[PDB]
Amino acid sequence: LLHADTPRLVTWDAGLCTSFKIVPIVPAQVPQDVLAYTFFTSSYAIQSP
Amino acid sequence: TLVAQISETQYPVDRYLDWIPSLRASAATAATFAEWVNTSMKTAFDLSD
Amino acid sequence: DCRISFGMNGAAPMIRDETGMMVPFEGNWIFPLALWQMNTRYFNQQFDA
Amino acid sequence: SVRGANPLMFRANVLHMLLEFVLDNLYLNRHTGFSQDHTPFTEGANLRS
Repeated sequence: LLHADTPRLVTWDAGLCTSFKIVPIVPAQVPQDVLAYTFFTSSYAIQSP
Repeated sequence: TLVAQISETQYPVDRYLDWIPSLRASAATAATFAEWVNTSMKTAFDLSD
Repeated sequence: DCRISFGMNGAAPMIRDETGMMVPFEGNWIFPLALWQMNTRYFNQQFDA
Repeated sequence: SVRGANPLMFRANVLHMLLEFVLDNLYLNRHTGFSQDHTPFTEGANLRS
């Protein structure tokens, strides 16, 4: 009654707001017989979203 | 007169060098450019303040 | 949006013209320099030969 | 069983899950600081950091 724990209601965020993430479930086959590896962009170390 | 050449501004400047490619400089880019101009003029006129 | 697709089974590879058409690797093209700057690695592996 | 759950309580569990979801996503959004794009991938856009 004489003093109650004041809540903390003003807090800040710095990263990007999000709650859903995309995760790989099965690895691809970047070396294969039909299509040469120079086709794919993983062979060039390109960063994809 | 110089900063009006590498950014969008209402100042009438007669706009000579346009065949040379460039990007629309933002505040920070134009600020770095203006700093180089400043230090160059100070060096030329032998100033330190 | 220049995009390459490997021609399979002997067909030549094609590239995505600005008007939507796909064209082989021959003739006379017109690039902006920004394309080659964006894909300096993937382009020369395809074009140098 | 460590791998079993009572089906007659999925609703209560999901209500608690949604409550914790909302309670977790209660933050404000900081303004960090941007940076001009020095490459030709975008039209000189300003990017977060």
